[PDB]
Amino acid sequence: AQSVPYGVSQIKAPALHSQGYTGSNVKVAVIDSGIDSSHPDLKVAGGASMVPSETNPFQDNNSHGTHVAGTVAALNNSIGVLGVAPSASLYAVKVLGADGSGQYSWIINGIEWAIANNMDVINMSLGGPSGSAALKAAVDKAVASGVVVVAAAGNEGTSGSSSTVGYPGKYPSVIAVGAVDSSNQRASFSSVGPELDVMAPGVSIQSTLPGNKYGAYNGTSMASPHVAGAAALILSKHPNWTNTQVRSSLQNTTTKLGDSFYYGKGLINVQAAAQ
Amino acid sequence: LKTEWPELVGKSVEEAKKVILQDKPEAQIIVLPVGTIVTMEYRIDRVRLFVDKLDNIAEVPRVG
Ligand SMILES: [Ca+2]
Ligand SMILES: [Ca+2]
Repeated sequence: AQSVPYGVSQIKAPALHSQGYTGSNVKVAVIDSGIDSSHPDLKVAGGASMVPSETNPFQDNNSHGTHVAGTVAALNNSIGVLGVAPSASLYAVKVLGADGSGQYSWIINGIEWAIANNMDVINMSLGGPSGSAALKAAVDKAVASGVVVVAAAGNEGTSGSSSTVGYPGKYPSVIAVGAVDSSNQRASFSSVGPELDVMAPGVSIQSTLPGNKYGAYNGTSMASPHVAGAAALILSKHPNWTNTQVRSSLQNTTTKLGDSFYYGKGLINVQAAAQ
Repeated sequence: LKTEWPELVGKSVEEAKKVILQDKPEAQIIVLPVGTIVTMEYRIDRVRLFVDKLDNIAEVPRVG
């Protein structure tokens, strides 16, 4: 049988599926470690690899990318899980090697590809502790071009008075996503700061794993794809909305969870946002 | 509950591994190049070590 991960229902995606909005014809680029396109519960539309030594983007030697992809768009059938936007056009942009790391330039390159290939939404379940003029420029460029850019806020917890949001989550052009649990409490590892935008389920997230498996991961990595997926659903309902309109709807219709320093605007509500 | 090792920056990889394993015996160590972007999944027993061209710790090792 098929299982609906809690995160999926927590953000109210199912209410949309039932109205017939499943993210059809929305192009979402998962900028990560690749995606196991052979997974029975995934349908990869295409992709490109930016890792010099690893040319097949459809080969996930890390597993992270496959997991994230599953949250975005695991297929609606009678097996595995169900993604937030199961009808979305999934593109695998591999910018990370097997070890889960990538040079800043590989990441930038992926963003460039993303823009040039008309992706609607970009998901970046990755981060670094420092910025770059070039990194900033690529994300700014994506948003100027009409792309919805979402990234993990980071897993640095709290550090006194300081913001612990990583890059590219830190940039204002990006929707930086924090992690809450099934009870809407902030996960202890979830980075905090003025730059945190919204929260999504990031604890015990059941998704797809390479070689026809399923498993649960924790991380702001897991929260991100929920928002990426939601954006896709909104665009499936409102194909004519701008990235700005998408972002706004998501930010203005959240469930307040507490102090913005810790929670940004709160938990996303795709049903409310799609209104 | 030692989750960071400030003392190790500048130390060699081999040296670093010994201190860590001493503090957190169950640690799963991974060596990566400094100045890289990484995945944002949180693993409670993992310790990422970012090294320079010299194989010396370039950033404060911390759990996650
Ligand atoms: Ca399924
Ligand atoms: Ca931000």
